[PDB]
Amino acid sequence: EFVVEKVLDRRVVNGKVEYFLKWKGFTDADNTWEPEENLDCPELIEAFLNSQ
Amino acid sequence: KVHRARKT
Repeated sequence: EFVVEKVLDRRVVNGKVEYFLKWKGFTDADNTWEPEENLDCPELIEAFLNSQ
Repeated sequence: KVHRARKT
């Protein structure tokens, strides 16, 4: 596990929710798409988006 | 807080 600096985007890949992460102290070239279950709290992203 | 996640 690595510290997440920011969540940049969200996509659904055959039912499966993934998010585009910037990792803290790594450049954008290192950004990755991660399945939701790789995050400690994906609910915070969902709650943020579903409230608009 | 500070969050962490598994990287692929």
